[PDB]
Amino acid sequence: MTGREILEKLERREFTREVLKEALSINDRGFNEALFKLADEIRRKYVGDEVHIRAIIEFSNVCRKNCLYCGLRRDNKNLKRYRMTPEEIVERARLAVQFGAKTIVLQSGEDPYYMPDVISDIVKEIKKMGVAVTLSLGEWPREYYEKWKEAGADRYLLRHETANPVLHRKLRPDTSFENRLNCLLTLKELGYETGAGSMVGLPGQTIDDLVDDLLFLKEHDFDMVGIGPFIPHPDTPLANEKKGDFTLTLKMVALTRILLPDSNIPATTAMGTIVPGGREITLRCGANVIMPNWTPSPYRQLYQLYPGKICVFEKDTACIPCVMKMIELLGRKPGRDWGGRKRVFET
Ligand SMILES: C[C@H](CCC(=O)NCCC[N+](C)(C)CCCS(=O)(=O)[O-])[C@H]1CC[C@H]2[C@@H]3[C@H](O)C[C@@H]4C[C@H](O)CC[C@]4(C)[C@H]3C[C@H](O)[C@]12C
Ligand SMILES: C[C@H](CCC(=O)NCCC[N+](C)(C)CCCS(=O)(=O)[O-])[C@H]1CC[C@H]2[C@@H]3[C@H](O)C[C@@H]4C[C@H](O)CC[C@]4(C)[C@H]3C[C@H](O)[C@]12C
Ligand SMILES: C[C@H]1O[C@@H](n2cnc3c(N)ncnc32)[C@H](O)[C@@H]1O
Ligand code: MET
Ligand code: SF4
Ligand code: FES
Ligand SMILES: [C-]#N
Ligand SMILES: [Fe+2]
Ligand SMILES: [S]
Ligand SMILES: [S]
Repeated sequence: MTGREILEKLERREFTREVLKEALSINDRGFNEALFKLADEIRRKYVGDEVHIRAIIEFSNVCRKNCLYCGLRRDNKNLKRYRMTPEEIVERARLAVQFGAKTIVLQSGEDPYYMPDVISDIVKEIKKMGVAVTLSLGEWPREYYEKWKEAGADRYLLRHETANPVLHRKLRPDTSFENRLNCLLTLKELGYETGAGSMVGLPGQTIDDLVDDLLFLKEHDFDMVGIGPFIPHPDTPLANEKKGDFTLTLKMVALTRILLPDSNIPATTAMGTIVPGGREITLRCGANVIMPNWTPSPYRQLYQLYPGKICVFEKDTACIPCVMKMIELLGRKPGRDWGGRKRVFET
């Protein structure tokens, strides 16, 4: 199909595998810009001009897993490990609420020390502040996810990473795509707003894999989708692999918006890392959420999922005002409420 025919089918919501594979395989600049324009317009029509701010506190870099791409993998001995205390986490969350954050995201390595009861206590304290709480702690038993929901957690971010089960198992040797999906379905059944999403440009990943990632996200109708390029980390087995391509990752964001028009889609930190200004571009091609770093020094510099992570050298209250300025220079508006998904039911 020509690029014009693909766009026509995308505008008519004819989301066949062939259409998605062709959209990802055409590299014509005119096609790409029309695709970005379509996703930008779909975003504006369904989710409006508000860009929702989710303040992230990366509260521990301890991890029991050994994912091949991740700088926090347990075999990396070239890393100072840290754990914030529950009081530090709660008071850091309070400072973010004082700065205007309406969602607090708690993210960590899979660190058993807090699980499940310390997390529940922290969540209860933060919920007293009248904000949304999102957890991103990895794979844990249903009993833990249930305790955290009863403590008040609203959302859970568990990126599916890759929908190809063979690749998933080789990159995440402790677990499987089957377990990852089971976790996501459990999270949805418990009432969380649930976030999935993948990396783009993983070693061995093909365009057919990316199409499957899109169809996976569409199949389960996730409330949030977090997408970013793979960035190789020197202290991992993938150190010598190529980084993911920014334009291809941006096309995945755009297609995700076109497929899931009312979903919440961040312009991820990784997008800001591989290309200067990458998050701002992504907010104009389908994304509607930004997640400023609210981890305090001296820990912020130690949460090294991939190298070059932006925000590391800024003062540690800098990132919320920075994204507020970003939203204004983009001609967008701050989110007024918690920014939960607002479903538009269609046909
Ligand atoms: C800012 C630059 C270059 C200026 C430009 O191409 N803008 C057209 C008007 C030209 N001007 C009126 C400024 C000069 C005319 C008088 S003059 O005689 O001086 O030429 C333009 C050129 C291509 C544009 C992107 C693409 O679309 C894809 C995508 C569409 C989304 O929806 C919004 C995001 C995104 C990334 C766009 C952003 C931005 O928009 C770009 C970079
Ligand atoms: C934390 C300290 C001390 C006072 C305090 O503890 N203040 C709690 C405010 C709680 N809220 C944010 C919920 C109020 C929102 C009311 S509002 O009318 O905005 O809806 C206060 C004093 C001055 C406040 C900044 C400035 O003002 C400029 C700017 C306004 C933006 O907008 C939000 C970001 C920013 C940087 C502000 C952040 C923060 O707040 C500051 C630092
Ligand atoms: C928290 C999210 O960080 C992403 N993540 C982890 N390691 C990398 C990397 N090297 N490059 C890009 N993204 C990564 C995963 O998608 C993970 O779920
Ligand atoms: C720090 S990676 C994100 C949180 C969790 N460890 C996961 O892999 O899903
Ligand atoms: S991706 Fe998450 S689970 Fe895997 S090593 Fe990194 S922190 Fe641990
Ligand atoms: S959030 Fe923008 S540079 Fe830190
Ligand atoms: C992540 N943003
Ligand atoms: Fe993220
Ligand atoms: S930042
Ligand atoms: S920013």
